Formats: sequence, C-alpha cells, structure tokens
Amino acid sequence: MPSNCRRFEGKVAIVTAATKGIGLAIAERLLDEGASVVIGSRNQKNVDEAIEYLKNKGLTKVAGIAGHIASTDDQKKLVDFTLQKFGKINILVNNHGINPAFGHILEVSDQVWDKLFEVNVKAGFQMTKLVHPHIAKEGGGAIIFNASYSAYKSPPGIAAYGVTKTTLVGLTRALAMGLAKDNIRVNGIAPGVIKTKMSQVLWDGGEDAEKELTDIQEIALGRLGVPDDCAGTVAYLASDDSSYITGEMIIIAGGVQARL
Amino acid sequence: MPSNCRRFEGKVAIVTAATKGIGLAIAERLLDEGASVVIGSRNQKNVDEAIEYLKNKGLTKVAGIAGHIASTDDQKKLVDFTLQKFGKINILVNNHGINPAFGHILEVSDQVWDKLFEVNVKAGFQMTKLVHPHIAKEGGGAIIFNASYSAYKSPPGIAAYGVTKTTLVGLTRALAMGLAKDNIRVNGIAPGVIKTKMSQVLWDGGEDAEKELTDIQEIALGRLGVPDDCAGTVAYLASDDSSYITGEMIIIAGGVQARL
Amino acid sequence: MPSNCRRFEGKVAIVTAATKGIGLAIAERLLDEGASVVIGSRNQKNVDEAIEYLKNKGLTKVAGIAGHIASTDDQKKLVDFTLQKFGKINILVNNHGINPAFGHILEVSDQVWDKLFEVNVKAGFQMTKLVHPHIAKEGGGAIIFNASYSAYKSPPGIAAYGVTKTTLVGLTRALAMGLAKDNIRVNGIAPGVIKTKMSQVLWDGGEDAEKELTDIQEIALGRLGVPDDCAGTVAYLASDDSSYITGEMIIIAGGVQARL
Amino acid sequence: MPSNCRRFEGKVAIVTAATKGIGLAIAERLLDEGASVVIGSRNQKNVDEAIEYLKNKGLTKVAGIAGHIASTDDQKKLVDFTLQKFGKINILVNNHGINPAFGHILEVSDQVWDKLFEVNVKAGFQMTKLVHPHIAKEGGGAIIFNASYSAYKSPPGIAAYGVTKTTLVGLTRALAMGLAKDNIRVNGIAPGVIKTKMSQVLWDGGEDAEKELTDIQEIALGRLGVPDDCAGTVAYLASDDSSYITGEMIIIAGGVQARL
Ligand SMILES: NC(=O)c1ccc[n+]([C@@H]2O[C@H](COP(=O)([O-])OP(=O)(O)OC[C@H]3O[C@@H](n4cnc5c(N)ncnc54)[C@H](OP(=O)(O)O)[C@@H]3O)[C@@H](O)[C@H]2O)c1
Ligand SMILES: NC(=O)c1ccc[n+]([C@@H]2O[C@H](COP(=O)([O-])OP(=O)(O)OC[C@H]3O[C@@H](n4cnc5c(N)ncnc54)[C@H](OP(=O)(O)O)[C@@H]3O)[C@@H](O)[C@H]2O)c1
Ligand SMILES: NC(=O)c1ccc[n+]([C@@H]2O[C@H](COP(=O)([O-])OP(=O)(O)OC[C@H]3O[C@@H](n4cnc5c(N)ncnc54)[C@H](OP(=O)(O)O)[C@@H]3O)[C@@H](O)[C@H]2O)c1
Ligand SMILES: NC(=O)c1ccc[n+]([C@@H]2O[C@H](COP(=O)([O-])OP(=O)(O)OC[C@H]3O[C@@H](n4cnc5c(N)ncnc54)[C@H](OP(=O)(O)O)[C@@H]3O)[C@@H](O)[C@H]2O)c1
Ligand SMILES: O=C1Nc2ccccc2C1=O
Ligand SMILES: O=C1Nc2ccccc2C1=O
Ligand SMILES: O=C1Nc2ccccc2C1=O
Ligand SMILES: O=C1Nc2ccccc2C1=O
Repeated sequence: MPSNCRRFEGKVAIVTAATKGIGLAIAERLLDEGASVVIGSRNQKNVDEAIEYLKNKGLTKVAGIAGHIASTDDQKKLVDFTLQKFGKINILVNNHGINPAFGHILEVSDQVWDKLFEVNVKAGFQMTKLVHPHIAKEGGGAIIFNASYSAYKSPPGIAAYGVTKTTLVGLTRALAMGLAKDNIRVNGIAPGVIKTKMSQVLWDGGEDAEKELTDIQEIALGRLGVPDDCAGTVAYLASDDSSYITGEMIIIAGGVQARL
Repeated sequence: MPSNCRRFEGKVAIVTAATKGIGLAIAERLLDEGASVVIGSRNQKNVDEAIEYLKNKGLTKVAGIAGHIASTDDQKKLVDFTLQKFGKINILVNNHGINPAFGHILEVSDQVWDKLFEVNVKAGFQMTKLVHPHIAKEGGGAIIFNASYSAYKSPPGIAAYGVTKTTLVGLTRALAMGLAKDNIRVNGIAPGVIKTKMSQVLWDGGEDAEKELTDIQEIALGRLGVPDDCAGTVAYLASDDSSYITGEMIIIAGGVQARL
Repeated sequence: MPSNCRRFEGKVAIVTAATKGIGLAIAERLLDEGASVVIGSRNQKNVDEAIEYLKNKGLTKVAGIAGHIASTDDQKKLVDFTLQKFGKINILVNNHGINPAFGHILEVSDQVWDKLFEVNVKAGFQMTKLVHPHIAKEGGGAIIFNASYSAYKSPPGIAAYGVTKTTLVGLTRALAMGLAKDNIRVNGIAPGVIKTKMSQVLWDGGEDAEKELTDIQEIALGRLGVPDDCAGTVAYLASDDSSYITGEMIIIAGGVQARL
Repeated sequence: MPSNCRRFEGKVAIVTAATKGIGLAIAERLLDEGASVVIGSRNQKNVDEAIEYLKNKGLTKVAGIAGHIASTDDQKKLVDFTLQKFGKINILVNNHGINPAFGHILEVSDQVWDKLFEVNVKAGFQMTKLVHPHIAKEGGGAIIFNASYSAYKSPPGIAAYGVTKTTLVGLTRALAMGLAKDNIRVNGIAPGVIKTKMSQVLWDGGEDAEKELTDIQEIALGRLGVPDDCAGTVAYLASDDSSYITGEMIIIAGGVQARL
C-alpha cells in the first residue's frame, strides 16, 4: 500500500465529495504524499468523521467544509475556505456526482435530466472556473474529473447518468485544451463498478451479486474495484509523473472493454 | 446526384431545423426517396421558402411548421402536426443545434452553458420521448442525431458547443441501447466543417479561409463539406440498408482524424 | 427487399473472397446497382457456383477467377483479369480474412501468427498497391476493408485474429490518408457475429443457441447478423453517398458497444 | 526531480531496447524505485555505456545483455540471462520498435512491411510468450508495450510504422484479456513526439523548429516530449498503483487529440 511517493509536498488540493468512498481514498493518498487537502460534502457529520479518520492515521494537513457542490454559494465558500486555510490551490479533483434515477431512459423526466447535468457536469465546470485563477497563479497544476466507465459503455437502468459521464470526457478534453496555456493539465478517471455506497445497490449480498456481476460486466481481473483502486491513478495524474499528459481519460475497471 | 434509391416509400420523417443547410439537404434526399417529410424551424419565412424550394423540384410530400425546438409547447405542436398531416411517424432526424458563443471556455457563463445543453441535447431527448410511442407503433424505425466532429476533437472558440456534441455521442448510444426493444435504431452523424450559415464565420472570403482552413483542420480530401455531403449518410442510416446498425456515429469530415 | 438504388452504372468493382457469405452479398448488391464485378476465391467450384447463382438472378455483368488472395502471382492475375474483362477498376473490396486458430493467444505459434497477418492484412495492402494506379486513373474511387468488431473488442479464442482486425482499422486509416490525394476513399466495415461458415461454431445450435448468443454478446437488436446486413453499408461506402467520408470504420454488430 | 517513490523493491523487470532514450529512462526510473532491471539492445557498446551511466548514479541493481530483439535465439538468451542474474521476472517492458522507412505508404515494399511487423509487433508477442510462465509463477505482474500516438493518428511519411503501433493497441488488449487469469496486467503507452534519435528528423533545427513543430502537431502543452516524460507512466503502470487497470493505452503527447 505505502509507496514512499512524496510527490505533493507543498501542494494544496481540493477534493469534492470526499468524505466517503473514492473521494476519501483520493484525499488520503494525496495527504500520504505530503499534500494539504480540503475535502467537502453535504453533511457536516460526514466531514467530521472523515477528518477524524484521516487525523487518526497521522494525516493532519486536512480541513473540511460542508456544502452542496451544485450551490454557487457553497462553491465559493469551498474555494475561499481552501485559500484561507492553506493560502493557495494547486489541484482540483472533481469527484462529485449523483445517480438518483434508476429506470428506463424514456422515464427520466426533464427535471431529473437537468438535475443530473447540473450536479454531474455544470458543477465541475463551475468549480474549474473558480479555482482556475488560483491554480494559474502557482504556475500551473492539475484538475481531475471522476467520470465513469459508463461514459463509454451505456449501462441499463442509469443510462442518463452515463450520458453525463460521456459529457465529462468531453469537458475534460475541452478544459485540457483551454487551460494548457496556464500549464494546467486536465485529465480524468473512468472507474468501473467500485464498491461504495452509490453502487451498493448492484453488488448487494456477497458473492451472488459480487460473483455474477463480476462476470456479467465482463471484468477480466475477476473482481469488483475498491475506492483505493482509483487513488494511485489520481495521484499519478496530479503529479509531475504525468507532466506531459493532458486531456486523457484512464479507465479503471479491471479490464472491461469499451474503447481502443 | 440522383441515386434512384427509393428506400422511404410509405415512410414519414421529421427533420428538425431543416429549412436551410444540412437539415434541408436531408429532407430533400428523403423526399427524393419517397418519404413524406415534416420540416421545422423558428421563422415562418424560412419554412415558406424551404417548402417552395422543395415543391419547385417536384418534391410535394412535405409540410412545414414554425416553432422553437426547445419550446415544449412547440415540440408537441411539431409532433402533433406530423401526425395530423401524415398519420404516423417512422423517422426523427434531430438536426437542431446552436452555436452562439465564441470565446474561451472559461468565459462561458453558466446561463449560456445551460442554454447550449438545453437546445443541443435536452431538446433532442425531449423530441425522442415525444416521437417514441409513434415510431414504436409502426414496428420500429430510426432516430438520427446530428452531432459534430467537434464532439471528438475539442475545437478552440466553440469548445462548450463541442462538449454538447460529445454529449450527443453518448445520448445517441444511450437511446440506441434503450430503444432497441422497439426496433428503433438510433445513430448519428458527426460532420466536420460544412459550408452553411452557422460556419460562414470560419471560411469567409473565398480561398484564403477556404484554402488555409482546409489544411488547418487537416482535411485529407482537401475541401470543405457541403450540406448534401450529409444527406446520403442520413438516408442510409434511416433505411434498411443499415438495419443491423445502432448506436453508431459516422464522421463526415473529409478524412480528419479524431478516433479509431 | 430491393432498394432500387442504382449508384454504380459504368463502375467496376473487385470483391475478394466473394463466392460465399459476406463477399458474395456485397458483390450481389453492387451488381444489383449496375456495377460490373469481378469476384474471386480459392476454389474454382465455388467461383462457378457463385457465378451461376448470380447469373440466374439476371446479374450477368460478373466474372470470376480462382486464386489464393495471399499469392502475389494470383493477386496480379486477379487485377489483370479485371482489366482484361472490364477495362478499368473503380472499386476494391478487401473482404478476405481467415481464422484457422482457436484457443488461447499464448498457444498461437509464430508461424500461425505470421500467417494470420499475411492473409488478413498484408494481402489487402498488396491488393491496394496493385489496384491503386488503375483507380487513380479513373479520377478516384473507393477501397473498402472488411475488418471485424473484434478489432475493438478482443474476443476469447480468436484473439490473434482480432489483433489482425485491429491492424486493419489502422491500415484503412493509413491508406485513407495516403490515397486522399488521388480522390480514393478508404473505409471499412467491422461486422459483429454474421451467420456464415466462418462463424458457425459460435451460432450453430438452433434458434435458442442464437438467442442465447445474442444475450452473451450483448447485441441490442436481439439477433445475429446475416451477410446482407453488410452489403448496404459497403455499397454506401463505395458510392457518392459517402463522397466526403474517408478513413472511417462502421461497426455492423446490432448495437454491441466497443468504442465511442 | 525525484519522486521518492519506492514501489519496486524485490521486483525484477526486463526493459527491451533500453540503452538509449525512452527505454533507458524507464529502466532508470524502475531502478530508482528499488527494482532489479535487465536492459538489452543490439550493440554491446551501448549496453556498456548505459550500465556505466546507471552505475555512476548509484543504480547498481542492473545488468545488460546485447542481442537483437527479433532474434528468437537472442530472445531466449535475454530471458534466461534475467533468470540467471536475478532469479525471477515480475515485469516486462516491450519498448523496442523500429522505423527504417520514410516515404509514401504505397512505396513500402512487402519486405519492409513484414520487417516492421516482425520487430514492432511479433517480437513483443514472442517476448510475452517467453516471460509469461515466469511472471505467472510470481503470482502475477505487469507487461507494458510502448506503442505510439501514431497508432491513433496516422502520420505522413511513417504511416506503415503507425499501423504497427495500431496493432500494438490491439495486442496490448488481447494480451490483457488473456493474461488476466494469471493476474498479469498488460497496458501500453502511446507517446507523441519524444526527443530521441528515432524522432530527430522531425524536431532537429533549434528551439524554434521545435516551437513550430508543436504548433503543427497541435501539442496543447506547447513543447516536445523527453524520454523521462514516459518513465513515470510506465512505473505507475507496472506498480500496484494501477492494480485494477489492464488493457489500457495512455497517450503521452502533451495534449494532442486522437481519440475519446
Ligand atoms: N462507485 C462506483 O461504482 C462508481 C463508478 C464510476 C464512477 N463513480 C463516480 O465516483 C464519484 C464518487 O462516487 P462514490 O461511489 O465514491 O460515492 P460515495 O462512496 O457514496 O461517496 C459520496 C460522497 O459524495 C458526497 N456527496 C454526495 N452528494 C453531494 C453533493 N451534492 N455535494 C457535495 N458532496 C456530495 C457524499 O457526502 P454527503 O452525503 O455528506 O454529501 C460523499 O462524501 C462519483 O462522481 C461517481 O459518479 C463511482
Ligand atoms: N455547418 C457546420 O459546420 C456543422 C458542423 C458540424 C455540425 N453541424 C450541425 O448541423 C446542424 C445544422 O447546422 P447548419 O450548419 O446546417 O445550420 P444552418 O445552415 O444555419 O441551418 C440552421 C437551421 O436551423 C434552424 N434553427 C435554428 N435555431 C433553431 C431553433 N431554436 N428551433 C428550430 N429551428 C432552428 C434554422 O431556421 P430558423 O432560423 O428559421 O430557426 C435553419 O433551418 C446543427 O446541429 C449543427 O450543430 C454543423
Ligand atoms: N462471419 C462473421 O461472423 C464475421 C464477422 C466479422 C468479420 N468477418 C469477416 O468477413 C470476411 C468474410 O468472411 P465470411 O464470414 O463471409 O466467410 P465465409 O462465408 O466462409 O466466406 C469466405 C470466403 O473467402 C474465400 N476464401 C477463403 N480463403 C481465401 C483465400 N486465401 N483467398 C481467396 N478467397 C478465400 C472462400 O472461398 P474459397 O474457399 O473458395 O477460397 C469464401 O468465398 C472475413 O474477412 C471475416 O474476417 C466475418
Ligand atoms: N521518439 C519518439 O518520438 C517516439 C514516439 C512514439 C513512440 N516511440 C517508441 O519508443 C520506443 C523507443 O524508441 P526511442 O525513441 O527511445 O529510440 P532511441 O532513443 O533511438 O532508442 C532506441 C533503442 O532501441 C535499441 N534497439 C534498436 N533496434 C533494436 C533491436 N533490433 N533489438 C534491440 N534493441 C534495439 C537501440 O540500441 P541498439 O542500437 O544498441 O540496438 C536503442 O537502445 C520505440 O518503440 C518507438 O517506436 C518513440
Ligand atoms: O457509471 C457507472 N457504471 C457502473 C457500473 C456498476 C456500478 C456503478 C457504476 C457507475 O457509476
Ligand atoms: O463542431 C464544429 N466544428 C466545426 C469546425 C468548423 C466549422 C463548423 C464546426 C462545428 O459546428
Ligand atoms: O465478428 C466475428 N464473429 C466471428 C465468429 C467466428 C470467427 C470470427 C469472427 C468475427 O470476427
Ligand atoms: O510519436 C512519434 N514521433 C515520431 C518521430 C519519428 C518517428 C516515429 C515517431 C513516433 O511514433
């Protein structure tokens, strides 16, 4: 698990929606590598539990602020809080996304459609616009989007959600092309089924949904992912180990095929 | 030009935003192949001129209705008008899209962002939901989305527009997967620079912008596209000549490379 | 059904390996649209039977020559035979491909590896080099490669074959970029499971084994392909309906997902 | 800079063609992270100079063997030499590739065509077959292919080389799917223009010819690559930081666009 990598000493990262699951694993890895990290999520109780969990592991250069990531008020509070705590921003990890609908795409109301894009796409664009001048001031940095393997392979039941993740592939690229002038690299991850609360539904009940879903999605490595399976990639994408990489998506899905 | 193809006798198609350019060329080709076609656009004057142009060529199985494609009132009027005129719907070509912004993606306001998705993505989803039961009643049919090569290669100046076209690649796929049960095939085109009013800006002033832009985009075939360059593909995708093809995008850009 | 399309009057096409299955369906469609066609395959008896099958349908502008498509002697003879019979070449359809191996990729001998590339890739490159000056002399034309959906989704059992089909995606593109100067458009089809002798092992077992295979393969349209499912696309790709399209692959797999 | 990463203590890697350029940078990075590495190339003098360069930096867990990577005799000797020196193999980096041709694809002789595939593809397949039982014996490991961004964007002048790199995208995938059972992850890098002897023709001309090339190549980050730009990615792909990732290609081209 430990890499002795210390690629983030003197860096400040915001990780949105990072009190559980993938976002929390990302924050932990950045802290392990020397970063200062601000995490956010809606519920102060989750912020508190996450901060405690991290500080119990000796990861103390972390602060947390509760807010709704699609609230323009709360977006500004998150960015300003980061500047107040640590004085600068180098890295933004847009990890937020909602998956509330489950059903046929024809049954997605216009309201739910707009809400999916508001939280899953627009809020990441808004957060990028807010952090941009601060990252640019440091001479550059990194922005990472957490999309989904469903961006490439449209899934049943949550297809509208999948479309918003396709959108993030394009948004990642567009911001990469537009922010290169500021030496800000924009990349993304596209995780497969990761065992978190959002995907609990699918794989509920041990091996039965954890063994058929395994080879129903066609996962070559024969297991579902865990949150930490995303952290090494985000750390790599935010570090100088990827200094010549921008605009790219890395699929983290155990070998499931959906593009060349 | 004439193909003697008559693949659409007894079929009814809606082509949105089809009084000029690509949409009008699509409607003309479907009419040439025996279809009944309803065209729409915002301005009644454009509807009138398009209907006249078509009827002067002997293409008389066409009707037109003016409306804003992002108005839910006007969407219902367009679909109901088609059912009133021709009794059924077999084919929907979502050709509408706006490109009002020009500038850096960081300067796209949240309002313009939402408007781009409302017209370029949501309205096509809304039109699909409206026509779906009618196409399904005929035993199946075709829905075609006009995306853009900029869905794959993020362009300068109109990057936000490009992201909405990336979205349509995903929406095309999602609807293909969800509407297969009704034998409704959903595919798209992704045209490069086509010489229309929307792209007049770029290639203005004869060969100078029509010869440098030619090999500034890197077009292997050494010329810009024209609206009719899209019609053969849409006709193919809506016909039984593509009866085993769904969920796919065809790039119509004269050999510009942006995916494998 | 007929399309009544007649897009190929006065045109000459070579279709390789076209005495059965997909190649024969392609040849038949071009002949139906007015073309003169030369077909070939190894076995003179298959040539005879194909020619008689076609001529019995009134498709008499056809001629056949037996040869091995990877033999440089036979390649020259096929091209010269076409020029002698019909005076020119406008269109080459590289339909040929073999898959003798079935098993794990690690058990593919170096010899079988090289043979797969010799027939499935090199022979299409060689045929392209031979026809090129003749197509260029007519002011341009079309070359179509029959790859496979396994070019994008690596299959079990025939993975090495799949790699040769990935190669053809690249070769189609490389030739498109290099022959644009001559107005020769190079595109490809990437069929899914098409019911022919080559794929019989997968789908033989009655219409229930097929229905099972469509669910395993995740074919949205719920059926296997047939050879004619490819013919309309090749005709479209070889016609002026695709005159602004080069370097592209069209997946013909009933909605199986393997790229955006 | 250092990363201080130490992810490879007790691991053994083979890096092919690794006495200059990208391969040497990869070997150096693995050694810096604690690995034992075997490097090879044709010329004993280059092996000597690479070994001395490394040992002068204190990287002494390295050994070298001269051989031709497409020689089955030399392939066996390279693998057996690694086992004799270090007892095991965990990691194979297939870095080798040649491009002797420059010109139009139509002028590539059949012989040069076959030689391109022999070195650039077949030798990596052969090396994979040789190392596989040894990596599998360790409970799994990693194989990395160095393809090229020209696998996705067909280049002028070296199109045939580009096709061999498209092949490697497919081969990486096929091997990923087939070696998953052994917990062997197979991934690839697809570098853009990296400043090495191989690419010198393109970028030699001073830091103004380079700046010009970055604009022609449309490199968002505005500079050419260097060998170390590849090393962090290979190390990441070979480490447990990518333990849920197999079958993927990472483009390392400073933001040049050629797939979604
Ligand atoms: N797990 C998977 O299968 C999977 C696969 C592909 C992609 N992803 C992506 O990974 C990301 C994280 O998913 P996860 O599975 O790790 O979820 P998770 O374990 O349920 O974590 C959710 C986190 O998001 C926070 N959150 C939820 N809504 C929020 C809002 N409106 N504003 C701010 N924070 C919010 C939650 O805290 P509060 O409740 O306190 O707000 C919590 O910290 C998502 O973008 C998802 O699309 C997940
Ligand atoms: N030309 C290109 O370079 C290019 C490249 C890639 C993709 N595309 C796509 O092709 C499609 C058509 O573009 P085009 O270049 O052919 O445009 P165009 O020639 O300017 O045609 C525009 C058509 O859309 C109608 N329209 C505009 N806004 C509308 C609205 N809100 N509701 C209903 N109709 C509306 C116009 O009529 P009214 O003014 O009367 O409404 C007209 O009929 C678009 O989706 C575009 O994104 C174009
Ligand atoms: N069926 C599928 O599921 C499927 C899917 C994707 C792609 N494809 C591709 O479709 C193409 C055609 O295959 P098919 O499925 O139509 O097979 P098929 O029905 O078995 O027909 C194969 C044809 O190729 C000829 N042939 C075989 N070896 C030859 C050689 N060395 N030289 C010249 N002709 C030769 C055969 O005739 P002779 O025996 O007389 O030579 C026969 O006419 C292939 O490239 C294949 O890879 C097939
Ligand atoms: N540079 C670029 O722009 C670029 C871009 C994309 C991909 N790549 C890929 O990067 C890889 C490495 O190339 P590079 O740019 O680092 O080239 P480089 O700096 O010229 O190094 C090439 C290395 O390969 C060795 N080599 C050449 N032929 C060999 C053979 N038959 N057997 C064993 N070793 C051999 C050479 O040593 P000896 O002379 O002693 O054999 C040398 O150590 C290649 O696969 C290339 O296709 C390069
Ligand atoms: O996009 C997704 N595809 C998935 C498949 C399984 C579990 C979760 C998800 C996603 O969030
Ligand atoms: O998406 C687009 N990319 C373009 C390039 C040139 C002209 C028009 C367009 C588009 O509409
Ligand atoms: O698509 C394919 N289906 C197949 C069945 C058997 C052998 C090869 C193939 C293909 O390439
Ligand atoms: O990316 C590349 N840049 C190059 C320059 C010269 C030769 C080959 C290549 C590549 O594959």
